[PDB]
Amino acid sequence: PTLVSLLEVIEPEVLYAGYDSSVPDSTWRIMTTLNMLGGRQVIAAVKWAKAIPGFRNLHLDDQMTLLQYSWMSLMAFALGWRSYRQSSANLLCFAPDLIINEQRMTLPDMYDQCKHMLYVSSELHRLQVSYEEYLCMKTLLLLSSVPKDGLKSQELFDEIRMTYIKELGKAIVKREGNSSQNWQRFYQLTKLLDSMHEVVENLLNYCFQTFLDKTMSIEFPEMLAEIITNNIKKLLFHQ
Ligand SMILES: CC#C[C@]1(O)CC[C@H]2[C@@H]3CCC4=CC(=O)CCC4=C3[C@@H](c3ccc(N(C)C)cc3)C[C@@]21C
Repeated sequence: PTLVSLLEVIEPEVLYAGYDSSVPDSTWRIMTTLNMLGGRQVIAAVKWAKAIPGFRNLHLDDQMTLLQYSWMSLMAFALGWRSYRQSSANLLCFAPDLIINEQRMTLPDMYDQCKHMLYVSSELHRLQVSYEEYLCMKTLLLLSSVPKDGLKSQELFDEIRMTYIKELGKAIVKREGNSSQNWQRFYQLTKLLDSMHEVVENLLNYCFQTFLDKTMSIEFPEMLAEIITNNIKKLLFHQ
């Protein structure tokens, strides 16, 4: 079996959000629903990553560090892919039952958040990215940041990232070109991967949880310790 065929088989199914359209939309209802769906997608990202060949032989500390640094990137990228594929990049397709149409986008705070995710979709559309390219690109997002002080098994990590870079290469060559166009396309796709760092930067500035949510989650002694208690190398193909 080829390596991309194995990526295809472990690719997560698309989850429903459990949003009901029988109530008028509100920003609260959508964000609340997205909170639940986002937790579920993280669980599915971990399960996917744990079956990535190479990656899965890193110590768990390395695997968990990589996931910590990349889960938002992976979810925004797959969101981008879904939106491109289901709606030709017209609409943000969080889930088959939760699509942000032109009207939901005028809801308070929707445009500002969504415009960053719609950028991913529109780039996949502009570049006409193939499914095999997408699978390899998405694995590379898992391997796109490391601790400043290095992983436990940095040498293995290097080997694994290089094998998925070469896999991306093989997906571009299959899709097509007469030499100049393979390298142009490699340039373009690796620029998109780089730009995912900036997408995630914007997306991290949004509200994770409220005070009510925080209060219900934690016992007071533990929150106290947190209060008393008051680095990352972004791997770039291009400077
Ligand atoms: C509209 C909107 C919006 C956002 O606030 C910004 C990016 C969304 C994120 C992208 C990546 C993402 C892709 C999806 O498929 C919707 C799920 C999703 C989200 C949302 C989310 C909510 C909670 C978490 N936690 C608790 C693990 C993770 C993701 C909502 C995000 C943060």
